[PDB]
Amino acid sequence: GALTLGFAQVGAESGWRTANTESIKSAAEEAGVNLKFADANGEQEKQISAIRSFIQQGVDVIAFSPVVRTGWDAVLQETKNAGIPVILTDRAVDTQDTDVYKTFIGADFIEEGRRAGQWVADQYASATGPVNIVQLEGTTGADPAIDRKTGFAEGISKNPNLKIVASQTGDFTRSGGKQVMEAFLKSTPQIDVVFAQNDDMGLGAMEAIEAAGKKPGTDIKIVAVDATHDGMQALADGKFNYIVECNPLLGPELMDLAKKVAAGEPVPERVVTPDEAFDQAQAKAALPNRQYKLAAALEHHHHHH
Ligand SMILES: OC[C@@H](O)[C@@H]1O[C@@H](O)[C@H](O)[C@H]1O
Ligand SMILES: [Zn+2]
Ligand SMILES: [Zn+2]
Ligand SMILES: [Zn+2]
Ligand SMILES: [Zn+2]
Ligand SMILES: [Zn+2]
Ligand SMILES: [Zn+2]
Ligand SMILES: [Zn+2]
Ligand SMILES: [Zn+2]
Ligand SMILES: [Zn+2]
Repeated sequence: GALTLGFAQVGAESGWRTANTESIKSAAEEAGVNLKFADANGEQEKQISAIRSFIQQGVDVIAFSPVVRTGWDAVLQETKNAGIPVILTDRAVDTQDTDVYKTFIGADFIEEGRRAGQWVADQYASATGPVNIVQLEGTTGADPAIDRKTGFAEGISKNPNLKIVASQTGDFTRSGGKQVMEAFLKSTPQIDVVFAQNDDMGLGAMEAIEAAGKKPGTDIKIVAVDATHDGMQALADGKFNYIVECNPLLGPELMDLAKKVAAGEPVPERVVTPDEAFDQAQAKAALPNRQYKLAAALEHHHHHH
């Protein structure tokens, strides 16, 4: 007889996601929250069905990661009508209604993108010729994909030699990143750098660079967002060049907010998780007690009131 939480996950498309799923499950047990976890498997209709199912179960609070910004109108009005508060985690919505969710816990995707773009720009400062950028876009319609594109675009904007000569969705998967990169290796001859919006896509792209007998991290540079275990290991080994952290360990704050919310306590409208970036040497030093350092970084989150 404790707080009942219903979480509707996107799927398990990346390492970041699988880390997030573990953080949400583990944090619920330690907080003593009755979690009703649901895996949509990368399809919005199954997140919608899961949200509708949580109302019929009579849960105290609902939380989910909006796979894509649009198509939640009705489900959020059903929750507002049912009186179940809503918390958005790691992805935002595009809603035409007033007070449909309590707060959004996530990172500043535009700055994750800007920081990545400004690194490419800082590296190719003395370039006397053009520098060819390739871009592996995340799931079409997802809040981080749009924002990271817009951000990266701005970081690049202050250097005319940088040109995104190609850009295409890789669905935030390793397989998806491989396909699009092998397809780019055909269509584009000169590729200086690839900007993966999720290091799983950049890992698939790294396999495709190796498969086409080219040295990733030397011949073609890779810069990605997330800083997963595998992503961070590649950077530490020299296969990647720059990584911008997106912290998956929301579990603990998601519970704290779920309890505050459920008891009618005001919570800030935004909870922005921090970010940092690593070159190769930094990746080496950052790998050791990683999950402790990440949990420490989240306690330094900030609000927008
Ligand atoms: O907040 C970001 C999160 O929603 C994104 O989802 C994951 O697909 C991807 O790796 C990650 O960047
Ligand atoms: Zn576990
Ligand atoms: Zn409406
Ligand atoms: Zn308001
Ligand atoms: Zn956004
Ligand atoms: Zn691992
Ligand atoms: Zn960190
Ligand atoms: Zn706080
Ligand atoms: Zn505050
Ligand atoms: Zn801020």
